[PDB]
Amino acid sequence: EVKKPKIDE
Amino acid sequence: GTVNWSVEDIVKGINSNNLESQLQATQAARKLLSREKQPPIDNIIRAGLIPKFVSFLGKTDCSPIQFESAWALTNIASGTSEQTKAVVDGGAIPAFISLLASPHAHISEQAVWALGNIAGDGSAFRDLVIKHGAIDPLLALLAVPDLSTLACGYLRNLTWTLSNLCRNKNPAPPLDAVEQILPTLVRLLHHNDPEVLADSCWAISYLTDGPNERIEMVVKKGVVPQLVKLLGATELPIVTPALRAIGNIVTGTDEQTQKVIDAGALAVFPSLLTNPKTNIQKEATWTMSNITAGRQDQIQQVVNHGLVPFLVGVLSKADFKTQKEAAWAITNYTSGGTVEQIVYLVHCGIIEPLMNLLSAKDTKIIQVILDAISNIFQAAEKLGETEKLSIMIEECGGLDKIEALQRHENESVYKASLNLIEKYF
Repeated sequence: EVKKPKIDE
Repeated sequence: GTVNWSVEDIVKGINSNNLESQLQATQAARKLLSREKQPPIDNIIRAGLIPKFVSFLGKTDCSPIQFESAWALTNIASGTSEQTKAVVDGGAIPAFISLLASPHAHISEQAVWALGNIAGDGSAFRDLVIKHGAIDPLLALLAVPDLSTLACGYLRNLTWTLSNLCRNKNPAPPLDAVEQILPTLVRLLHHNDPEVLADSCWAISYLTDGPNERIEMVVKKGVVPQLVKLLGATELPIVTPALRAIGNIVTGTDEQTQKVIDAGALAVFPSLLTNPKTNIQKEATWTMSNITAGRQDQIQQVVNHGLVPFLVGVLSKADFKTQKEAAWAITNYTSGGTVEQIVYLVHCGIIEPLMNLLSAKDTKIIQVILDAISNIFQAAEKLGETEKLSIMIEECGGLDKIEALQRHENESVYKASLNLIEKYF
């Protein structure tokens, strides 16, 4: 996508 | 400890005079912002936290708070334009660019990600990221002898961010930024990871979506063979942007089109034009339309590769939007082709499916088909075969449809139809 959230790490 | 805090608690910690308390509250914020269910971005913004997060980006002595703040800001920047703007307005852009050089890879990567979200908002933030000097440090991260030594997630994030710096129009990215990025992009397009390939192709698709001069910058780097190779990949996330790039390229000059042909692209169209994904078939057919708008010798390569039957196929049966692209491809072929090329088209069976599409409720496709008929009749006039065609059209029910179109609303439609009847029927 154009923007993306970081969900895990 | 840092699970499901209230915004009020986050605020209290962040406003403590205690870096460790601030670190814990920042992590609590990151966890709130990292939840897939309705992350409370606006509440975090409204609490006034962005300036604090930004200041934490600069705490070289406390690398954990740099990371947590970077992640939190990344997720705010991932939202609406207004949310992205709040991050930019807190001074995040220079602070993230400073972090690109961090000795901690997880922090550099987070800053890459955050800048990708900022740039990805639109042309203005893209260009502001560039003006703050992001490109040199980004490219320095990929200045390694072999890309395979980089962690996969990091390389994918870098590729994605670079693709966002190549993205959007009105305006397109600065010419000098594109020239600076392109050599790294060419390298990433040869990398073996499917996600890097996908994003590399998207970047190239963006860079080729523009005037001939922009296409030329890309085509001059010799990427067209690699793009044609990716056009045959098994992964649809690769084929999609590779085909968009190839499609964009053949909107350029006849010479830019010839590079696509010379690279072997036409051999892939039997599969693309029958592809089970509607969008691939549509974009493949659009691509063909712009190849048939070329020179007679390029039309001949289409003929030689056995693609006319595949166009008859799409015209005969496909999603309507694909069928409209096929109509265009035929009108182009008929406008530019030699008599023999146009004869061939009729021998492949173009007439009946063209006629069946005259019943469509789309004015533009009717005009396209009527134009194609005129061109085909013209070729037949030079051969003295107008009657053979008239009969063919009559026998498949075509004359009925053209008669009706004399009673159609659109001026061009009723006129072109009337002319055909008057001239040939």
